[PDB]
Amino acid sequence: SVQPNFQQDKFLGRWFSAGLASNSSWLREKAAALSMAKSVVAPATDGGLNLTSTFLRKNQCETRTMLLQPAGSLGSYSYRSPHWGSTYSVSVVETDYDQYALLYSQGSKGPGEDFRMATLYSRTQTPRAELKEKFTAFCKAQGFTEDTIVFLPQTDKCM
Repeated sequence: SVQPNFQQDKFLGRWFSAGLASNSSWLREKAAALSMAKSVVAPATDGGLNLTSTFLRKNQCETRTMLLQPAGSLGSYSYRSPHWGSTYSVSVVETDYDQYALLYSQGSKGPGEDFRMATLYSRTQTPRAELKEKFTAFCKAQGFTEDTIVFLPQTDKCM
């Protein structure tokens, strides 16, 4: 499932990782200890996206980039991780480009095949309560129970 008529150029730029739901208890545990700073979406050489995430981990600013390679429908991508020995489908399911994006990721190959994650991205680091409600509803409709939905800690550091 992808955002209809997806316009990759409008999806570019600065976003904030406001929320997460996943069926990985491990990932939820780790993510709740990270304080999110800012994320940047930039066009990649292969026609996909480079996603750069900046966050505070144990009082240290860290930034990590991920390559999202194009995968069929516009707005759908694949992420290859030799560390997880797996490939993941990453899709922009719903976005208005200028305020929010709801992403859904799932394993497509390898041991990580059963992995599932929904992500809320916002153009402000402090999104409206109605957007948080939208994300909660989206997560539940994707099969995530309430207690697997995480609104992530945020930081002013690392900007």
